[PDB]
Amino acid sequence: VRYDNSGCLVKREDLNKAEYVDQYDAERDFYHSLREYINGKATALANLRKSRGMLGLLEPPAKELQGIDPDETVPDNVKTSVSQLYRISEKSVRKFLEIALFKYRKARLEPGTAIGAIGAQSIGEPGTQMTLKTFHFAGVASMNVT
Amino acid sequence: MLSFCPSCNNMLLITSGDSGVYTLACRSCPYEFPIEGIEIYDRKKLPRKEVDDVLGGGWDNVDQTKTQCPNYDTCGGESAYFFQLQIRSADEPMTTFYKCVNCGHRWKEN
Amino acid sequence: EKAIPKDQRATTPYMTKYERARILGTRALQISMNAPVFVDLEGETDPLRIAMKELAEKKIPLVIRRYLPDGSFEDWSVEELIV
Amino acid sequence: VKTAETGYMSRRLMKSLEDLSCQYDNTVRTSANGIVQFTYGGDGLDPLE
Amino acid sequence: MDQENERNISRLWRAFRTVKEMVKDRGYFITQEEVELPLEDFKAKYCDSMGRPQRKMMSFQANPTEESISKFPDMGSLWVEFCDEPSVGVKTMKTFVIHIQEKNFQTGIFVYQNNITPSAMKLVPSIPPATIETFNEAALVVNITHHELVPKHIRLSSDEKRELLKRYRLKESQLPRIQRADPVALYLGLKRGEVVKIIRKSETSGRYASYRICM
Amino acid sequence: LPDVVVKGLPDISRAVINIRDDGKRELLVEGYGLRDVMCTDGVIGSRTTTNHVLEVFSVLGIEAARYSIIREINYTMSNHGMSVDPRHIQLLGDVMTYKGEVLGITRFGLSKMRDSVLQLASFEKTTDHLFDAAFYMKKDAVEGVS
Ligand SMILES: [Mg+2]
Ligand SMILES: [Zn+2]
Ligand SMILES: [Zn+2]
Repeated sequence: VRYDNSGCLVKREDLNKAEYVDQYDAERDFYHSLREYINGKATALANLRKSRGMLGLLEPPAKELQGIDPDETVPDNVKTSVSQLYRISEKSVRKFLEIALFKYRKARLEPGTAIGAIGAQSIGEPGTQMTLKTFHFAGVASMNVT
Repeated sequence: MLSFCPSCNNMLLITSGDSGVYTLACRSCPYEFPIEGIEIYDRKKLPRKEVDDVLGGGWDNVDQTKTQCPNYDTCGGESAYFFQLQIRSADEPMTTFYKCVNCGHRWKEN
Repeated sequence: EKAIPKDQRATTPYMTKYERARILGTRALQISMNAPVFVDLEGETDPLRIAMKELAEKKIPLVIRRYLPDGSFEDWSVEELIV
Repeated sequence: VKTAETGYMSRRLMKSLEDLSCQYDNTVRTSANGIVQFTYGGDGLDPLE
Repeated sequence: MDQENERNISRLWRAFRTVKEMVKDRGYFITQEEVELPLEDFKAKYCDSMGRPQRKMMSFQANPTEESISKFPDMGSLWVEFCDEPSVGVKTMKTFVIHIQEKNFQTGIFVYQNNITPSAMKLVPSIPPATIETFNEAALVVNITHHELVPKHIRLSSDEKRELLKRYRLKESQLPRIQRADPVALYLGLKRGEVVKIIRKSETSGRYASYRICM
Repeated sequence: LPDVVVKGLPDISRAVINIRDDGKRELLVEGYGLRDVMCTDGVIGSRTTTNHVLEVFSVLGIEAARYSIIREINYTMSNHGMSVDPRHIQLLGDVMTYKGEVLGITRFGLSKMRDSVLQLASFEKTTDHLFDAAFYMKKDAVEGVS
């Protein structure tokens, strides 16, 4: 919902005003990136379809004949060609969204995790493999920063 | 200054006498070189300390090799600067450190 | 010192790895203390494996008391904690 | 020289982060219940996952 | 020489712009017509004939704005005053406090040139109704708020502080702290117990908010 | 006499003009003064960082201090190929700066707020810490893992 700093609703003009940034913002960016990826796939299909002459339906149609399928005038040739190159079924989209949401949920840090200890070892274990003497590529002749 | 008496060869100094005379008396020996409109000057040269040009980079002089970096999808780098060190016990082999020429990403392949 | 009512709960509905490990340990200790088991053993004698079988069947009669840092706690049964 | 020199570094880092654990309200807190991070990494996401 | 004077006018102009921004974002009636002051225009307005900067006719009145007064009911006017003498003496801050108390100023900004007397700290905190903030002309040449390494610190009212302490079910001792005399706390005029919202940005986790409490 | 400073800040051992593989000639100085370099004419103070965390802390703030800590640590292990997730470094910076000042992992730093005389004595300086605790009549609870 993105409540205000005092607990009120934002006015839809101050949604991204940067003083109302809170938690759930990472989740919102994840959802927006999912939508951007699906939009990229859909736009690729639309660009293919409009490169075949037929209508590239990136935006939903709105007219009196909106109910009819706009692929009828196509003589059954570039239709099967398009279905040969890109064919995105609804089951595929739902499965991708299911997998992505499941993975995002599973990626959350679990309560009780010894996250401090894990970070300490994750910063310290690579620290035992690097030399205390600074070893440089022979020929750089840059300043000797430790 | 760095001057010495002719009699005892000790180092000469400037002392203020009567009428404030800046005579070059020699301690430990009755020697007195007064100043009668004579200038004692000691000049030593100093370095110019010219400008220094941009540090830049001399990576042209560094041993390269044919290794594709782990970040090959972002940068298609077929070469990587390297240097080998034996940072293990003498029974493990040597360790080779890399640096992609296309992104600068460092990694050690051991 | 105040239990959150069940109708609303802010903690995750999924079981954590630590919750699963501790539930298995507690159930296995109970079984090793001759507690009755609610699963069909099929000739299994190890209390730990019996506890894993009950967890797979979701027949472990323990609840998880998750204390929030503010001192409150919400109770989650092993059954309702989804894996 | 690195062996012992780096050995204490790891132990020292642990001594500082020994009692930092994710809470059930999704906050990282000391053993004194004081907040270090309101959300781990600003994300709440496990690096292992 | 002329170079010293030219550097000095430019430097004090930069300091004045930083002070104006600081009092603007603290919440007060200041706009770009006096913030973005052309150095030449500032020179043609605060530098006189023979060309010496004079630091008595830039002391300006700062008044709370409608949003700021609505959020924070207790906020009076601001006095920003620039010193002239290198070493501040007893008399000058004495008459400065005199001005504050005779004009009923809630807070006062003191921006001296070089140094402050060690006896000033014994005389400055003696003001029940008001507060004194002590700044250097050389220490605010560039405002740290515009630095890329400084996240947007946002000061929260008592209502927002109470709401935050209840949304997370916290005492004040459990919040992360921010020092008094911290460079950003001094810029925003944080007082003890004043929770500030921090809008920090990360490369791998996006934009997110943390909170700190002033000691 | 021929050793005194007439021009420049008497904090910089040397300055050196660098090139970032472009036509931009940035300069990095080998000094201990960041505010002076930031306020120097012709230098952009908005983008001017030093690798000294404590210098960043005293000039820019504790938040900039933790940013400097995270960037310095990450860069340090990025020059040795040490692929550590940045969340570990973020947690290290947060635990180093959440008191409002940059507290180290040195023995003096550990005496930040822990009050755990057992943990402190296990770490280092056992006898002095124990005797100070006994003299002060300290009442430390048992809360840490140590
Ligand atoms: Mg071996
Ligand atoms: Zn002689
Ligand atoms: Zn590369």
